[PDB]
Amino acid sequence: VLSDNDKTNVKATWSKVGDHASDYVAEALERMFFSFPTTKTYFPHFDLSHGSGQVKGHGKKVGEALTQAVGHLDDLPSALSALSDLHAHKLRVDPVNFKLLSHCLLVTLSSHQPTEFTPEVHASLDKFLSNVSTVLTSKYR
Amino acid sequence: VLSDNDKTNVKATWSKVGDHASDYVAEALERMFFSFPTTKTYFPHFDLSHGSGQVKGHGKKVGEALTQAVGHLDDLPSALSALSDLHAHKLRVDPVNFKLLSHCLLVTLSSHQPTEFTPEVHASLDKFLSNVSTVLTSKYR
Amino acid sequence: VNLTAAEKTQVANLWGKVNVKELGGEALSRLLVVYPWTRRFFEHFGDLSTADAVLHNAKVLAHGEKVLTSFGEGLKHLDNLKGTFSDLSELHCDKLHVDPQNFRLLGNVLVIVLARHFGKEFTPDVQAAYEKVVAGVANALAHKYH
Amino acid sequence: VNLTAAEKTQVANLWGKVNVKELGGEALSRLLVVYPWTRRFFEHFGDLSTADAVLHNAKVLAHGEKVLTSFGEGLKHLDNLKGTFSDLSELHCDKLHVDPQNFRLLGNVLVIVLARHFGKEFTPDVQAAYEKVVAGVANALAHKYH
Ligand code: HEM
Ligand code: HEM
Ligand code: HEM
Ligand code: HEM
Repeated sequence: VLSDNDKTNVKATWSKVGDHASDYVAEALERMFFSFPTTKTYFPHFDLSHGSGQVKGHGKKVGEALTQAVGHLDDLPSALSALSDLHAHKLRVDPVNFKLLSHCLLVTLSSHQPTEFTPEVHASLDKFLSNVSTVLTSKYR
Repeated sequence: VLSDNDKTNVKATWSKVGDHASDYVAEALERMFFSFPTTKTYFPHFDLSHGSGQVKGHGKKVGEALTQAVGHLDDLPSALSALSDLHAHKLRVDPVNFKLLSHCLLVTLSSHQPTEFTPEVHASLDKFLSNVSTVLTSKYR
Repeated sequence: VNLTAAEKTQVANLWGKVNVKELGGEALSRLLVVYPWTRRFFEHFGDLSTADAVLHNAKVLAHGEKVLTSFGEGLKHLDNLKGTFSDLSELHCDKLHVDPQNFRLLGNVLVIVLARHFGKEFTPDVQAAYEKVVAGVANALAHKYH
Repeated sequence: VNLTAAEKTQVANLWGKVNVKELGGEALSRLLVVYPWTRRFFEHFGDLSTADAVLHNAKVLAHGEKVLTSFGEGLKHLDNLKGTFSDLSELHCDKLHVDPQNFRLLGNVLVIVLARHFGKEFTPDVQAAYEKVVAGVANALAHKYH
């Protein structure tokens, strides 16, 4: 579980993202697909071009899951259990790809909220996204 | 925490290593220093040549810690807490290096106990060494 | 790759004793058992649902022989791994989009398999030579990503 | 590195607006804050005991300007990163023994720093170009390990 200081920073940052969560996560997914084209092969069923309704819809869902995580930092395994089964068992997502999406979430937050994105906030958000990624890949134990 | 099946495999394998633990870990450390010379810089105070008393002594200590871990699979954070502080806070060991030592432990076990080192035993031991490594680097949260 | 002359002969001597059918099936099946996400690339080989399914999969075992035969082509061309693996880099990067971290994992499993079969013969010095070789093969296969 | 012509001009245009003193201190200090084991290599720069110590360390901040100046030398020689970084690869690999994974982490932090300063200008297309560049610089700096 995240340290107290990191939990505080993550909840502060997420509160400042506010209603921009779905737009920012959709942008993070676009950044991942553009920068790391290997990741596109998990979404052959989507239109991945800019302005994609499927990517926008998906960003909203992923943003909702991250909002749930920020509310359940002490029980991420249970809060995310169905998503862990989806990503590790059904989809077999390569663990490297969670790093790529986490990096693109940090790029997106840094670009949109530069004053808020201090080195300490960066460190706490990196730890939050690592902990979410660890839970989503837990089947690989 | 490791799954039941993995705990069983790890305790079976460690029991078969038995009194060879100190010799096998010392060999794993030698394999790491020979194969991955970047790791030698954490031990400038040791003679790292073959037959080193310091490497042999160290292998015994690391083997003892692994034996403790195999006995405390449900509370690795507490069982290894002083070692976590040593490796992440005092020594600042790069997380990549735990992968290198874990791989060299698997090479050493596979070489010495080939019949015992099945694909399922390999998978369970890889997960055990990942979980020990995660606890030892937990300060990097 | 920069192998000493002593390491070049260690590498070539051990490889001369390798059963590429037995050890290549073993290496690829261990990759899919130990790092299960790699099964995503082989779903068209049939049942990969459990480790026991992977270990009995005739296509996975046959494919592993192809992979070790290709590693042996690397060993013959240590001065030109990039060219030796050019076509295969295009396949894995441009067609299959395998993340190149996985190439390192398969090299890890190959070293473990060699240790299992060679025992005391796979000394720390012989391992270190193979570690240089599998790093160079991985880097070469990743070239089309660079 | 293979940049399109459009990506070559995006990279060069953004770099023309970079304050290498401000962003280079920021990048190196963020590496040491976010990935604390990297402090091991800089212990001789004085107090690195806390993030606040890292962020106020005059030597860490000055050193970061050197690092970004060297990245800018890469940008001038995208066709020959290996040669441009040869000497620095020897230093980091042969003298300092920095694990090359860390080169990728510093590139990650540089992309984040560019995004912070350039905002809406650091579009997904401009990021993708920089991702190719920092991957190529990392691979080049790691060459003496190969
Ligand atoms: C922070 C990391 C992630 C989170 C929180 C996240 C969350 C989610 C959520 C909430 C869903 C929808 C689940 C449902 O409809 O029941 C989903 C689906 C999916 N995710 Fe992720 N995910 C993450 C990382 C990744 C990565 C790294 C990849 C691959 C590069 C990935 C690939 C997929 C795919 C292919 C689907 C199914 C998409 C569809 O058919 O609509 N996810 N994820
Ligand atoms: C499974 C992983 C590891 C375990 C279980 C382990 C365990 C231990 C133990 C038991 C000690 C002695 C502690 C004491 O004397 O109080 C120790 C010390 C030390 N370890 Fe590790 N370690 C691991 C990985 C690593 C790695 C990957 C490195 C660096 C490559 C490392 C570098 C060191 C160093 C430099 C010392 C102090 C040595 C001395 O001065 O005698 N350890 N470790
Ligand atoms: C890094 C060492 C590797 C070597 C030397 C290697 C070698 C080869 C070779 C020789 C082929 C057959 C080429 C042909 O028929 O034209 C092949 C195909 C393939 N490789 Fe690899 N490979 C490596 C790693 C991997 C990894 C790590 C993965 C996935 C996790 C992978 C996935 C595949 C797939 C999916 C095929 C095509 C299978 C099919 O025929 O449908 N390879 N590889
Ligand atoms: C990958 C991108 C990097 C670039 C372009 C880079 C660039 C440079 C440059 C230009 C120097 C000064 C060279 C000289 O004075 O001759 C240097 C020194 C150094 N670099 Fe890096 N570096 C990189 C990554 C890293 C990483 C990731 C680390 C450690 C985690 C590191 C640790 C050092 C150290 C310890 C020095 C010597 C400091 C001293 O003067 O005592 N470098 N680097």
